[PDB]
Amino acid sequence: NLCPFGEVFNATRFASVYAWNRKRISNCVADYSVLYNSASFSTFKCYGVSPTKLNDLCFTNVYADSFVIRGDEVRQIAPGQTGKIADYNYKLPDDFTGCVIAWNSNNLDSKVGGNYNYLYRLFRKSNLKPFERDISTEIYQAGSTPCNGVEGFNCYFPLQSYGFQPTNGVGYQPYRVVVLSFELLHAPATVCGP
Amino acid sequence: NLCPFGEVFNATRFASVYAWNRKRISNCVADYSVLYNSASFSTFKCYGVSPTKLNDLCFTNVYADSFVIRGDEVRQIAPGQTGKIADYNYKLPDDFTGCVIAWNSNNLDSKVGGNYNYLYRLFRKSNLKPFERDISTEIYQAGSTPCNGVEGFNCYFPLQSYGFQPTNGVGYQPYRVVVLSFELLHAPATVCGP
Amino acid sequence: NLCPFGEVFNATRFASVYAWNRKRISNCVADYSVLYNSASFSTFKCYGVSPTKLNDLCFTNVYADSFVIRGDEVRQIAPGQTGKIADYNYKLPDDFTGCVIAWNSNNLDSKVGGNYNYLYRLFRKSNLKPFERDISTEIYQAGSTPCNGVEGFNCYFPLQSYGFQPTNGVGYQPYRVVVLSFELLHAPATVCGP
Amino acid sequence: GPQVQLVESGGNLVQPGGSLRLSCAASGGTLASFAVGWFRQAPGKEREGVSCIDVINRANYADSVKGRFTISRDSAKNTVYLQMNSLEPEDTAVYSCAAHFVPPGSRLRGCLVNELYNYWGQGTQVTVSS
Amino acid sequence: GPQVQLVESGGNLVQPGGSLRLSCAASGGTLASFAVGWFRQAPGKEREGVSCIDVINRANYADSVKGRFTISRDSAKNTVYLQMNSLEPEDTAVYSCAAHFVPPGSRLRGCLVNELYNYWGQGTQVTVSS
Amino acid sequence: GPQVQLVESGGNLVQPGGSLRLSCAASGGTLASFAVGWFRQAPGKEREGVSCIDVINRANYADSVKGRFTISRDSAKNTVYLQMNSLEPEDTAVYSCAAHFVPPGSRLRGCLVNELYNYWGQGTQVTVSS
Repeated sequence: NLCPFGEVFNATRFASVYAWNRKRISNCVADYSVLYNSASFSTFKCYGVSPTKLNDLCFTNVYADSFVIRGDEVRQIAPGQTGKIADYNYKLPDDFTGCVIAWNSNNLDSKVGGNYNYLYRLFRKSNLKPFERDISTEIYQAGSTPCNGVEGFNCYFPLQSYGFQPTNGVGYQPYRVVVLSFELLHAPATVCGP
Repeated sequence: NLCPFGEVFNATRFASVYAWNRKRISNCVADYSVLYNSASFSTFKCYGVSPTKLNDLCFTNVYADSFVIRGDEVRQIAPGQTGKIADYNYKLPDDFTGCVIAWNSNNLDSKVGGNYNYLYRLFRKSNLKPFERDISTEIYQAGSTPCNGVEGFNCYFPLQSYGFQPTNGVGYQPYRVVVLSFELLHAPATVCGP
Repeated sequence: NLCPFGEVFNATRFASVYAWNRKRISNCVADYSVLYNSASFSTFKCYGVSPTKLNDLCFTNVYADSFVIRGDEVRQIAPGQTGKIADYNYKLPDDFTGCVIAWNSNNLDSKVGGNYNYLYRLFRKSNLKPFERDISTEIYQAGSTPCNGVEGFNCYFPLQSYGFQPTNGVGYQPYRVVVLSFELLHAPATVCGP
Repeated sequence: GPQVQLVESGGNLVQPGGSLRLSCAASGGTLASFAVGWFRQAPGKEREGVSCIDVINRANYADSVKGRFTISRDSAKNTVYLQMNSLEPEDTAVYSCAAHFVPPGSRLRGCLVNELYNYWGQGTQVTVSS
Repeated sequence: GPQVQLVESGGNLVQPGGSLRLSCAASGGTLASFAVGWFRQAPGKEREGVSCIDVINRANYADSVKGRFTISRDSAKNTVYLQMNSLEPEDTAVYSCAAHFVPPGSRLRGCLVNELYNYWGQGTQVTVSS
Repeated sequence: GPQVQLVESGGNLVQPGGSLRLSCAASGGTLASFAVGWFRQAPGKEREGVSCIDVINRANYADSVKGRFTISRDSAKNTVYLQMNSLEPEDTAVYSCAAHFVPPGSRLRGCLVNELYNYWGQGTQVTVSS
C-alpha cells in the first residue's frame, strides 16, 4: 500500500501560497528512497526529526502542504520566522516536527510573458496562527475612514500576483514548496515505512 | 424530540451527487416507522444492521446523505462498489453500517424538454476516500499536456449534466437516494427511537 | 490569559442575522464584570446562570454569536421567543445557558440614503432548531404550484433587506447583538472565571 | 457598496422584429426587497414607464408594450430582466431601471400606480433600425 | 431555471477591421455537456452556421470565417465565446447560439455535420459599418 | 489562462449627452497588481490616453475627459470600470484597455507613464450620434 507522494510532489500544478493545498496521508508504507533519488531540492531542511532515520520512524498521520513562492521567501517557511509569507500566508509553528522541501520550478511556473496566476496575500489586519489558511478577499482598510467594500485610496484588494518570468533573478523565481508535517499521537502509527 | 427525517426525505430540492448533502442527526428519537409505512422505495438495503430492527437500536450519531442519480447507478451506492459514482462522486466505506434508500423521482426531477440541473463528476485524478466530497471545478488534465486552467483537447471540465426526460429508460430516470449512516462509537448513544 | 472579547464586540463588520457569525472562545480567563463595564449596552441579559457567579464558573466551550437586527427585534433573542428572527434566523434553546448582549448601532450601520446591506430571512418551510444556521436561497413556495427555482407569483426569494436610516424610530434602528453561549460537556474546561 | 445602485445592460443597435433582453443588476441590498420598474425616454418625447414588478412578483406593462415585453426577477443575481420582443422603431429609446424599497408590512408598494421610484440607473440605449 | 436557456451578449455597432467577442451564457445545466454552435442571419439571406465546438473541445468553422473567428469554451462561467476578428460589412447579421445535449456513450454528437440543435438563443446583433 | 488577457465590454451606440460604463475584465492574475489605463482611437487619428488608475487606486484623467469620466476598480470581479458621462460626438472611438504590472517594491509608481503598458484588450466601440 504505497503513499501517493508522487501525487503531491509530481503534481502538474500547485496552489497559490495564500490558499496552500493540503493532502491527507495515512494507511500506507512511506518510502524515502524516492527522496534520495531526487537530485534537485534546493532546500532540504528538517526540524526536530532525523533527516536520515525517518525510514525507520512511524507516525499516525502525515500532511503535505504544497504551494509556490519565490526563492527570496523560502527562508520564511521555517518556525519562528517572519515576513509577508509567514505572517499572512503560511505560518509554521515553533514546535514543528517535519521537513520543508522546495525546488526551482522556473521550467514550469515561469512564462516569457510573465506568469501571474500564483497569488499571495499582501495585507491582513492580524497574523495567521500556525497552519491557518486565509482565502478571504475582503477590502483591506489601510486608512482612517472605513471602506464599505469600495476600492479606492487606502482601501485595497488584499491579494497580489507574483510575476514569474524566466529572466528573473534567482531570488524572484517560482519555488514549489512541500511541507511534510509528521503528526504522531497516542494512537498507533498508520504511516510507517519499510 | 423527533429526529428530522421528514426534512431529509420530503425536501423539495435534492443535491447533485458530486455535491451531496449531509445532515447530522443526534440527540433525538428516530421513528423509523415512517420508512416502514412507505411503499414507494425502489431500494431499501441495510448493511451491518438488520433492516427490521432499526426501531430497536441506539447509535451515537446518525448521518443522512441525500442526492440524485440515475437508476442504473443506485447499485453503486453500496460498500465495495466501483464506477463513476462510487469512485468520483459518493463513496461508502467497506465497513459501512447503515441503510441505502432510494426511490424513483421521475415525476419530480424530469421535465418535458429535459432537466439538466443535476450534475455528476465524470473525471478525477484519484478515487474518493469514503465520505469524501469534491466540489472543485478545476479543468481535468486528460492527457500529459498541462491545461493551465484552459479547456481544450484532453482538457475537460470535470462536471457533467444528467439529462432527465420523462420518456427515458428507467435506468436513465432520476432516483432520489438517502443514505443513513449509523455511527457506532464507544460512547453513550444519542439516537435511539421509540 | 484573558479572553479577547474585543475581537467580537469591537469588530468593524457585523454579519447579517440570517448568516450570523460565530467565533469560539477558549484557553482564557473570562472576566465578565470587565465586559459589563461598557456602559453602552442597552441589553445585557443572562439566562440559566447567575450574572455574579459568572466570574466563578468554568465551561467546556463558549461561543460568541454576533449579528445585526432591528431595535424591537432584540426581544426575540431570548429562550422561548417567536417571530421572524427567532423562527427563521437565530434561535436559542429553551434551556439556554449564556448571556445576550446588544447595543444601538445607529451611528455605524445607518446611511442617510439608507443602508440595505443587512439581510434577514422572511420565509422558511420550518422553524430553526437551536443554533441552526440557514444561508440557503431556495425560492420559497408560498402557493401550491412548484417554483423550480424561478421567482414569480407565490414563488419568492427568501431573503429581505432591512433598511436602516438614521432618522428611523429607535425600533427600526440597527442593533448589534452578541450571544455568549456556555457549553458543558464531558471534556476538559477551556474557559473559567477569575 | 453602502448605497443602493442600479446598472443596466443589454442595449444594442437592432433591426425591426428583433429581440433584446435588458438587465438591471442592483447592488447594496437585495433587489427582492424593492419594486423595480423600467422606463424609456425616446428623443423628443417624455419619459414613459413600460414595465414594473411588485416584491411579490406581480407584473404590469404599459398598453404600448403589452404582449411584447416581459419583466422578470432573478434575485439570485440581484437582477431584474426585461425581455423585449418584436421591436419596432418606435421602441428606440434609452431604457433605464428604477427601484424603490417595500417594507414587509406595506407589501403593496410596487404596482405601476406606485410610479415614484427612489433609485435610478444611468440607462441603456436600444436603437431599432433597418 | 428548470429548462436549458441560452443568452447571447456582446453585440455592438463596430467598424470594418474591428473585433468582437460574443458570449453564449447557458442556464439550467453545464454547457460542458453540450456541443455548441454559432449561427448568423444577415438581412435577406438564410441562417448560416459559422462555428461549433465538440464536447471534447474540437472546433470547426465555416469557410467564410476561417482564420478570423475563434470559438472557445469557458465552462466555469457556463459560457462559449466566439472571438470575431477582422470584421467586414458582410459580417453584419444576428449571431445566435445553439446547443444540443451529448450523452456520455455517444461522444461524437457535435461536429458541424450535426447541425440540428435543440436549444437556441434569441441572438445578438453585430453591425459592421464605417 | 497561462498569460494575462484583457477584454473590454459595454460599448454601444448612444445619443449626445448619454452615459456609458465600460468594463475591463482580466484573466491570468489579479488586476489589483496592475496599473490600468483606458485609451481611445478615433478612425484616421493616433490613439490618445483617456484615464488610468494606480495600484493604490489614484486616478488620472486627460483634460478632454476630466469632469465627465470616472475610472474605478473592482478587483472582486477582476475589473476596472470607466464611467463616461455627457457623451458628445467627439467621444466616438474604439475604447481600449491596457495593463502594466506594478511590483510590490514600486507601489508608489505614478500612473501616467504611457510607455509602460504591456497588455492590451481589443477595444469596445462607442458611437455617439443623433
